[PDB]
Amino acid sequence: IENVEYDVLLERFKKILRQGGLKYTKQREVLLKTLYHSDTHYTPESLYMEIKQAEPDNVGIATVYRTLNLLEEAEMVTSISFGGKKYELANKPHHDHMICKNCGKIIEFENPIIERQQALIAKEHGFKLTGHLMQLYGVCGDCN
Amino acid sequence: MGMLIENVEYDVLLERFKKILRQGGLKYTKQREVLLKTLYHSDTHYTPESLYMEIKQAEPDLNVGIATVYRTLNLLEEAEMVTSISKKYELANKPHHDHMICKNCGKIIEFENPIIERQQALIAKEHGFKLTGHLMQLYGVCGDCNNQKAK
Ligand SMILES: [Zn+2]
Ligand SMILES: [Zn+2]
Repeated sequence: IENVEYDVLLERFKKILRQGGLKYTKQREVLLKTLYHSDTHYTPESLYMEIKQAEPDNVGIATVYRTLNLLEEAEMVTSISFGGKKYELANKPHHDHMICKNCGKIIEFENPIIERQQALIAKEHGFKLTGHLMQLYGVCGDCN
Repeated sequence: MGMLIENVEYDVLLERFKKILRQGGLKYTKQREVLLKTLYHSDTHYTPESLYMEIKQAEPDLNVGIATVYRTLNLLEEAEMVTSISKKYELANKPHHDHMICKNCGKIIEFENPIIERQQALIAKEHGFKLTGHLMQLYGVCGDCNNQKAK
């Protein structure tokens, strides 16, 4: 079972870097991995001090600050100021999708009874729910 | 339909097909890719001949050969990605659970929820679709990881 959200994020980060003439270095890999895996919301300073403590490889604060800006610009992370900006992964609300296997037709939908059961499932297992992915597959009326 | 949604279950199938080919020392070619794509995007239970003829009609530029059609089907059958009768083939579409993933430690919880299942059947009926499958992943942070740095 692969984590689709993480796989998507990692490919998008690499796509952006290839487009900017930049390499997927071990510094950049640990930065994205830290922001995805940690449940602490970092400032550029605390992200830089955290990676210093976990990986004295590198990595300087300039590299941290440029990588956060590339991520925010791409809307892969969101920042919030309050008095150093704190960052977290973007979890923009999105619709779910049903896809016709035969013609590729895509129908968007959102269902509040499903939404409510998804929060209940997280809660039954002690999880804090942060995102979801839900696709339905079938054959549309015109293809059938 | 103006929207780019990657079909996750199809990508999982293609990755498994790539794994099989690499195991059998075969290159992942456009000819082999179009065969898996035809099996998935159709309800027909093809035979090697009818699958050859369908690809010839739909993608004549690729010139997919009959030897490649049999060889690929035999490879997919040995891997249990397809089942056959007498031969006529059907892609395996085995029941599966839904999964919840901790973003920090990566632990996975498998689950099924009957309320969600019923809503999925109603959604499909409301749009005149015949439901054949689904995929649902929930993302979150487990009780061991909550407010913790990266494990
Ligand atoms: Zn259709
Ligand atoms: Zn965890």
